Amino acid sequence: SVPETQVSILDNGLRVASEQSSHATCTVGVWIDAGSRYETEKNNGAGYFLEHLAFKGTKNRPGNALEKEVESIGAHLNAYSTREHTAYLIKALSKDLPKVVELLADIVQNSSLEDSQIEKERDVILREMQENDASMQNVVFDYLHATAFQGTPLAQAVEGPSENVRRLSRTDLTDYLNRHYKAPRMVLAAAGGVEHQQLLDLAQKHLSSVSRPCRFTGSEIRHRDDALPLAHVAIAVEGPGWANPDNVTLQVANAIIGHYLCQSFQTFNISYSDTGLLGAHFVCDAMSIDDMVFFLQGQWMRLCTSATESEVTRGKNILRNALVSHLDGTTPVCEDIGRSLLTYGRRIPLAEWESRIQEVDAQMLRDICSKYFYDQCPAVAGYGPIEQLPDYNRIRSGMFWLR
Amino acid sequence: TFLRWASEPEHDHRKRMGLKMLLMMGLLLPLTYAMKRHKWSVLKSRKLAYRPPK
Repeated sequence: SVPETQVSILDNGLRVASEQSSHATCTVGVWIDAGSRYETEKNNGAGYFLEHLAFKGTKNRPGNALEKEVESIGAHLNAYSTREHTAYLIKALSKDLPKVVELLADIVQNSSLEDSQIEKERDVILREMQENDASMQNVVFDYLHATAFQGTPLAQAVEGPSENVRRLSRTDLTDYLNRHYKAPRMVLAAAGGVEHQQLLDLAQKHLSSVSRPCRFTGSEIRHRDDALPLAHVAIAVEGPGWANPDNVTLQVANAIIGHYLCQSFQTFNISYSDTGLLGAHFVCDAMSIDDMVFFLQGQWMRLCTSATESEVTRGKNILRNALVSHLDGTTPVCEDIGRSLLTYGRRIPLAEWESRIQEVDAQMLRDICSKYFYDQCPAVAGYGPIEQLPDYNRIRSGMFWLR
Repeated sequence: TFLRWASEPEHDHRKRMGLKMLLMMGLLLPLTYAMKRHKWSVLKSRKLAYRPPK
């Protein structure tokens, strides 16, 4: 009896979905199908820099008076950008539902990009990037994306290269804004104490104006810097995509893999439009580097060859307990709702997820794992003291067993 | 010819072994070279770049 997420797309193309909950606090967001994948290397940081500029004032609400409004009701304002999606979300009370929607309308259209601000946000972005290098796992995952999707718009980062950041102007931004902010590529998602008819009327009142070959590459990239205390290594293979159901099975396998040797093991299934990265990013000391790998590759081949029913049942329980991702909290659900409408075109209910989980057994798990892991060329990204990290022949030979 | 045969009764048999050896080496040398160049292509394409943090 999962609460349905009623959806009401506009003629402009603005899908308006919402799910009501007891919480008297509601989270409302706008999702846009626009990321670094839609950028063409001349505007590689346009989405990030617009995400910085989007809260610095609009035409109707000039400057900090705008954020004074979102202080006045005590609401929280957040935004994020990925390689495929951009989100602007507000967590507020239920009774403040209209003005929040109106605020979101300004943020998506009628936004004002001040030239003064552009220089200030350039120094912010430039500096952050100049210090972003500090976060290793971000460096390793960016390296993995670059070496796995070389020559494609999926290699380039969300932030872009410092070059573009410095070389960006209002008009360029205006373009990205006027090009990738179309109404049919937009979802107004609401979760929590909201009524769907009131939210649909508010979307009709404001926001009714919005205008109406991906390739994986196996490659060894190695950023060696021996002064760092720890090494971060990510190994991935090509993922299926958003719409392919065996993702669910792969999620179970990821669960079964879990994390057993050197510290900081983990597993990811990053999905983009009919592509993705499925793999693991461990981080460790000089010696463990290899074994962990060796360790890690063995587990993958075990999931390709010797999966039993007990670990499959454990992975199914871990995945179901992971449906808590949906939970009931306004934010997470809203977020989930946001993607559902952008990626699948519909909100998949938790009962359908439970059905797709319970149809997974050990035989189809090792079949799908052999389809996606066995004898595949991986993408490897290492950063730190990575001399004992094995080169591409040893990893590629560890991607299969002679028995 | 006879004395020659005497001094090497296996002259004929050998030359047959040598013909089979030439055919087998003509089959096997480019294939082993191709396997070596597969397993050495990885490095032979490796591109190094120096990026001092500067």
